[PDB]
Amino acid sequence: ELKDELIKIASSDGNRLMLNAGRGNPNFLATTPRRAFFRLGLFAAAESELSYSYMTTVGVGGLAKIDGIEGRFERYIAENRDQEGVRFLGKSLSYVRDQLGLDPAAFLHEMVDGILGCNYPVPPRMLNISEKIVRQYIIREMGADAIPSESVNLFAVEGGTAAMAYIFESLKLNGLLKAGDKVAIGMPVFTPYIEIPELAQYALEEVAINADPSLNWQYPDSELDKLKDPAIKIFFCVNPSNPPSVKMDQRSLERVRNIVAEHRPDLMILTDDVYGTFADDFQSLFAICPENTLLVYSFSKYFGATGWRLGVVAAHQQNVFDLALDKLQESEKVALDHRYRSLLPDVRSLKFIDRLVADSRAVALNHTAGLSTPQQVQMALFSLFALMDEADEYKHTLKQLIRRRETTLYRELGMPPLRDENAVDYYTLIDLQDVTAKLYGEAFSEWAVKQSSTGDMLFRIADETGIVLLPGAGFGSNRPSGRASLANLNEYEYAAIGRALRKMADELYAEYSGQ
Amino acid sequence: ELIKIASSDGNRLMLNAGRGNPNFLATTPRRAFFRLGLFAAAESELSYSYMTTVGVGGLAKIDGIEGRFERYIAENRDQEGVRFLGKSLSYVRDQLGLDPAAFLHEMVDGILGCNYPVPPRMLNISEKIVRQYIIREMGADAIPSESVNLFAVEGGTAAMAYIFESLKLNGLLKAGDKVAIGMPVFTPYIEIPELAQYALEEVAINADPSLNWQYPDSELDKLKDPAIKIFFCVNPSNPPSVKMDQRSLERVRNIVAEHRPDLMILTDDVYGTFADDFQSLFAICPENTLLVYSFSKYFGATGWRLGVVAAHQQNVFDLALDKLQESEKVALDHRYRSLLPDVRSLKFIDRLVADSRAVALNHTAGLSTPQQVQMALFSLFALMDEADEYKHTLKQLIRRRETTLYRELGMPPLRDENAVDYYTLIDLQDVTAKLYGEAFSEWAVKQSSTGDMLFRIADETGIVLLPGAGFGSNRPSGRASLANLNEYEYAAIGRALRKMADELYAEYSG
Amino acid sequence: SELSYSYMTTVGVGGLAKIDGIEGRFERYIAENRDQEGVRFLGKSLSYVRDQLGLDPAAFL
Amino acid sequence: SELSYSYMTTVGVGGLAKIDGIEGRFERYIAENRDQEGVRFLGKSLSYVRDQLGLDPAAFL
Amino acid sequence: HEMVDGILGCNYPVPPRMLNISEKIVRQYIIREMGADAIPSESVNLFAVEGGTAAMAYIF
Amino acid sequence: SPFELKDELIKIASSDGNRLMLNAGRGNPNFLATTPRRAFFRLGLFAAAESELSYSYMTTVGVGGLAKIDGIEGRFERYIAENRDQEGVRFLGKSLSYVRDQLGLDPAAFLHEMVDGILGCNYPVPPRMLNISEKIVRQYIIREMGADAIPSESVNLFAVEGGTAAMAYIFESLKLNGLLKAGDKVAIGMPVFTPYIEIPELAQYALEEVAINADPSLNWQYPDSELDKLKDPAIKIFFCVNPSNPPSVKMDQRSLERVRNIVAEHRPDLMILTDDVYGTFADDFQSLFAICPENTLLVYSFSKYFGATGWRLGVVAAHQQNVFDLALDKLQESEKVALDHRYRSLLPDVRSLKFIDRLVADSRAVALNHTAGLSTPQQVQMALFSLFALMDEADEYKHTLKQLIRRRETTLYRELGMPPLRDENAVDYYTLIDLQDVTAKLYGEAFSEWAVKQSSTGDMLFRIADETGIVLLPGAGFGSNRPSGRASLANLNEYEYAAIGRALRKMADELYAEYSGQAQN
Ligand SMILES: *Cc1c(COP(=O)(O)O)cnc(C)c1O
Ligand SMILES: *Cc1c(COP(=O)(O)O)cnc(C)c1O
Ligand SMILES: *Cc1c(COP(=O)(O)O)cnc(C)c1O
Ligand SMILES: *Cc1c(COP(=O)(O)O)cnc(C)c1O
Repeated sequence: ELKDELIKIASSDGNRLMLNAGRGNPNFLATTPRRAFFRLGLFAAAESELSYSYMTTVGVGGLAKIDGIEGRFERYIAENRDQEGVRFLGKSLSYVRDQLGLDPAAFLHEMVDGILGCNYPVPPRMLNISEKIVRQYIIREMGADAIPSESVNLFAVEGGTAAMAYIFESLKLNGLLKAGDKVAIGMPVFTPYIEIPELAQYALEEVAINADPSLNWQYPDSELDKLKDPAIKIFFCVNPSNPPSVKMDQRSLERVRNIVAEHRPDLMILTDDVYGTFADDFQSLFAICPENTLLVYSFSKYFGATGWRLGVVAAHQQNVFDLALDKLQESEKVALDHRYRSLLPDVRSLKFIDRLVADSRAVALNHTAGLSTPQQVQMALFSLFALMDEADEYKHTLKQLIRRRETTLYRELGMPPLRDENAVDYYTLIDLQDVTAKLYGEAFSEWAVKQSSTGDMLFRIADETGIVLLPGAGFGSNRPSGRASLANLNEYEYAAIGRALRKMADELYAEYSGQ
Repeated sequence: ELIKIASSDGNRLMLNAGRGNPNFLATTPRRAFFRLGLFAAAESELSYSYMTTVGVGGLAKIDGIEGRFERYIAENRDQEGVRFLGKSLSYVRDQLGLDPAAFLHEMVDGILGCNYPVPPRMLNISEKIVRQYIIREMGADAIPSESVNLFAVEGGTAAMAYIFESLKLNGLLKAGDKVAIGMPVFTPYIEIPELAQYALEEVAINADPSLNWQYPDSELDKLKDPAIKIFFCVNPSNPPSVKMDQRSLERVRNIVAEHRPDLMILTDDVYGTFADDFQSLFAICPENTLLVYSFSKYFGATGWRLGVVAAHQQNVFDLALDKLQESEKVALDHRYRSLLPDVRSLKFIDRLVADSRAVALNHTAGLSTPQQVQMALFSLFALMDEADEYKHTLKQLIRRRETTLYRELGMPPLRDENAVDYYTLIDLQDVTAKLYGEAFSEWAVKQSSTGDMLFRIADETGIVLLPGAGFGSNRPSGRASLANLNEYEYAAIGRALRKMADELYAEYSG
Repeated sequence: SELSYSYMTTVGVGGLAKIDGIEGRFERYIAENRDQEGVRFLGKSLSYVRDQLGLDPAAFL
Repeated sequence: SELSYSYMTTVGVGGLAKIDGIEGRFERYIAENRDQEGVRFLGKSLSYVRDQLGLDPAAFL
Repeated sequence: HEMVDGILGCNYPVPPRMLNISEKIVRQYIIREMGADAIPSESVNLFAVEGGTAAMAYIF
Repeated sequence: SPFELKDELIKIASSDGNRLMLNAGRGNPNFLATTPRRAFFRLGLFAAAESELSYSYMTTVGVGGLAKIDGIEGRFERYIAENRDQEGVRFLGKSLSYVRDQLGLDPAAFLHEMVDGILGCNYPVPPRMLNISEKIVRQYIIREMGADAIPSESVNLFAVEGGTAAMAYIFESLKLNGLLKAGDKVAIGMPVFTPYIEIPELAQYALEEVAINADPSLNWQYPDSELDKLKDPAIKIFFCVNPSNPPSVKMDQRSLERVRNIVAEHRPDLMILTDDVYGTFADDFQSLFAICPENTLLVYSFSKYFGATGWRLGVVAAHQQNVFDLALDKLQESEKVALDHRYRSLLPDVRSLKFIDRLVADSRAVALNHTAGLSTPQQVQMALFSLFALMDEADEYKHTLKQLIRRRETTLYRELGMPPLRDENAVDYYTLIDLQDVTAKLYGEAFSEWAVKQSSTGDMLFRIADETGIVLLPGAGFGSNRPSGRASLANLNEYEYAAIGRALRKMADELYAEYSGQAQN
């Protein structure tokens, strides 16, 4: 509720994004894979222009010809060696042809025809080579070191935002989730993911799997164990988490692996892993229980591409969603036979991830559904950018940047809180007791806590810096605390938040020092 | 049989979705996009404060943007795209009178795709630009630009998908309801409404071939039935490919203003610009019409997935909304509770957006900012081409293609002011009549069959035409698109069709 | 002038020079052309008018 | 400095640089020389001074 | 190749009546400007000659 | 069969690289150092201009004279200034400074050797190795062998055409100088590739090989007991490839110190002949040449590390004071007189002719010694590869290559339980794919053991050669009883490694399937 008055004191689209959707829009962006996208376009347009047969000054192209594409492409690569984006395009060619072993002419054609976006995505679910390019990036950054590439299929959608909207709808229409079914949600999570299941169109009952502060926001075993209840149809999780911003740990990952393995082989897991790369040796639920999990991976935060709206829905070639589909009643299966009659002859063989594509645009419009070709191409380039960066220079650069900002934030707050291996810190929690105790001791700590309120703290900082933090969610109001993103502000702004919260601390301390 | 005889991507798009994919595309606004981006990138690289070789950037600053943008333009006068961007700044700053720095930062930030679209229905300066183009091309020459709002979506495909779902959701279309579809129309549109998701009853408004595929008054009049809650139209039409004439437009404006002021119109005018002096049902009855305009066919931008849902500030979808039972009002109030305090004030165009992403994610919904920027730029291109040079170039390409197509079939059918002809109807009777007489005309039709013809043509050239539909199968006929093949391909289609005609005439002769 | 023409044409039509940002553009022009005596003169006269006469440079330009 | 000298001399004399329009002229200089190391450095230092330290960009330049 | 070999003038014209692709390119132009929108491009054969002057000489 | 499976294997899969692995037991790198090569070609252009500067008549023909050393630094620096924007050129310029400022050598002299050298217009002088290239290449060598205690003036090199020509040269030389005679006992670190096994066992030499078998359960390190087998005075020469091929590991500190005592307190007359081509691929390599500089003849190749197999660049290193010369000091007057008449045309006190210089003389039938040595352009390309590794202080090139190898290792073991645990003595230019270890990782030790009996190296390599086109090196070295194959992580691309892995996982799921059926019975 303090949210309404916070926005008033401080107004900026960013601050709103944080309070309305609960995300920090990044102030950083992968430039190289973008420059290449643009250079690939200039070359693409030339390829277009080569095919227009008439004399006009108006500016019309024909479709790029696949014949002799390598030769022209290479000629392009050579004449522009001093342009950042062209060198990348070139290496990228090598990687796809040489390391992945796909057809180079076909790769070039998919990329050129794609960024011209003069053709409907085909197949609808995701372009042929891009899927294979993007899936190798996914597996890797998800920690799926054992899953064979061919066993993983992707559906390219418009951000993780379109993902959740498409999944929940498909789960309802396909009777894999009905009103009354219990949904286990790893909490805390941001509001949008609490609201969706509660909507009247879904009417699902949620079961909190609560993260524990004492465990650095890991889900204790007793908590995970709740999934044993066979009534829980699915486990909705955001990992690494937002707001806590920590990745689930080993214990937690085996815990679930076992529950699924020995008690709930039928359970559906739905995990959102956008912050994965910001973690250290991330391993996704998808990697631990691939056959039971639907992955939603967005390129949004890692590449500073929120505006691009790029994400994928990944599913194992063999999974429980299709299983649950066969376990449906003849009567339900007969009605779905009508629903997808047009997609193909044997609807009982239509895999769930293909139903996601069909359902996203009413089905009758399948052949023209799918994420835009130019969008997919930019996705394919982000993927390549990561894969070819063997030393992880880009990843390290961002992680040291989050750290520099953290260093600046707590400079006057008693340095950052101790960081362990499960830490991500895309959002960092500024707790008043912990800051005061690190500055003036645990006595003053317990007394300062009682003297203020989250709103108090937030309002004051919002008033002295214009920056509005996110109230501390996760451990019973007992604790004054806010959350900041270490990805959306610049250093002097993190200096100001911390300078302000010191002054408040020096004041809280002056009071305590005179009785 | 004839199902694989011909296999390809174009052949499948036509057979599987009644669409001809254009083999032309507007390149200046595209070259401008990529050029815009290069510049955008430099802007990003200016805000990165650390020594690196990794390839990182911050966000472009708006402060000093025009100045730096002018240097970029001055520096590259010699690149087609740069010239256009520069001209487009003047059009926006000078003719639309918008803020120049704001326009530029929206475009730079917009194409770097580094922020969520805000607002979600459509970036601000882009909507004012695109609606300016919409109004012009839809011939809505009397509507005040400000009464028109657009929702930026992923082609006509997301729109139809969005609208129907939002109409069910808000009870503006309930089961048992009647939907007047303008026929013939391609398959996907007969399907959506017959999906059990909605369960409505279709009411065909049949175009008349004797009328040159125009909707006869008796048929338009069917619309008077108050059981018809919505008129579903693709205009210009597909497969007929003609534009409703004035008599028609007018006939309907009437049925609305004098019998059905409650009627809902859903019109898809993606082919508008290929018609001669197009006027859309949204221009005739702005308060009763949801327009759906796709950029796909005209700029040859199918892969880009760019379109808009336009709605008049004051319209019947919102009026209808204020007429539901409190029962339904209270349930909607709960649905969109997270969106705003007074849910009863939420305009229907805005519910589309929210319903497009399960409501709870409305804050992050909307079309990608890079797409929207490409859209603004396609719009700017048309808008700045006062002489319609582009339009003419395409219109003559279509005709050129038609001439080559019919060279050996009696020459293309008589043109009409309502002809668009993005799809052309190759009728067997009319072609043998022009070639050998009314007498052979009649014998030949009875002699052959639509499947038979499509085969001879397919088996011989590999292209498979759409079966001529819309007038009692007694007429063997097929439709080809004059937009997706090069001349020698149409030459082959006709060569094979005349080969057939000859053999049937050899017979008659005997 | 051509900077203010808003339409697409090959005929050769310009619009009215805008004062806004004129210094920056003129200054860019002077730099890009330091080897043409005419430009070396335009730049110094901008200094005279603004620096010695105390007048307004954007107006002068 | 040369932009601040008002008279025609061939002796090489300049005047005090002006703080007006300075970010813009500096930005043309940078873009105009991205291939000269020291220069890319200068560009980034402005961002560092303007973006991370939050100090006045034109006063800095 | 027909145009590169041809502008070099290094081979005798083959076939003698007229080069292959030029004949096809030229007849397309001849049917357009002579207004023969009913005649199929492949029903027309051309004999490349040195101006109308050469044309009449040969024909008579 | 070992010598029969090889021939049939060569059939199922033909590819130049596959044959190389089978016919030479070598893995030809698909990576190569470009900066030193561009540096080279561009020095070539500078040098051609330096040559044209000296031709005195008019022509269009394209003739040039010898390059003049006078004023060469000025011109070189002009050339360099005028080309800062080309990669190799930047490189060239710094190397001049490395040679000048860090090695303290004469710059005009350095440049002239490089210019004159790459033009190949003079006979190598001295034949053994060009003066400055020798002092450069040895700095590289000393560093990369971990010979961190051996003053440089003490090491000499003989530029030869790869470690392939170094061996042919060294065995014949040992023979002709009587340091190695028929039936002499030559000890060989094992396992080792077939070539180094056939040579000493040739009728020309007829020596007796004494296996110094490596121990699988020891990660292929040689156990004290096997090493100690060198105290036998009947053993005249310890022949060894380190880091090993195919075990692909470097002898640890223990094994190195072992041999150290064996030479100080028991065998000071022992002759060590070590091939250390894969040294740079190991973590902190130290060569036996580092450990016993005067008992060793180091044969170092530039092929694998720089991706120069086709350049054929190699050096033979020997300490000034070494046991090959002592041994020639100890020959009977009788034999020394026979030598005096072989190397007479070379020098007056043929008894002073050092062994390493006999290496040169011998290679070209003595009479031709003044026109012997590696080609000047090759020695120059050799000096440029050396400068390159020496100037790269952070070892980026080396890290890049190690990381490439590890990447290929991960792609390969992806469906096999991950690569086996690495050591500190691990090089892995070649990696061992052991069916017992894989099956054990995937399905446990119980299965592991049943598998090893159910299969064969023959079985394994054929499934893989069939399914992927890749033919592996039969796993050699243990109580055979272990189906296993070797691959090089240096001669294929990722998707091929994945192909190999995929094939093997299939094979183990298949065995496990049979094993599962049987157990549940
Ligand atoms: C920021 C964020 C995303 C991004 O979603 P996109 O719609 O792909 O931009 C997804 N989930 C969570 C938990 C986030 O914090
Ligand atoms: C070609 C076409 C469109 C465009 O489809 P998008 O989803 O916008 O690509 C729309 N409607 C009809 C009737 C068409 O034939
Ligand atoms: C000018 C003219 C020509 C041209 O003759 P060429 O021989 O082809 O130059 C032909 N016919 C007529 C009647 C003319 O007036
Ligand atoms: C590859 C290899 C060589 C290199 O031989 P060169 O003739 O120098 O190319 C030498 N020894 C072994 C152990 C090898 O594996």
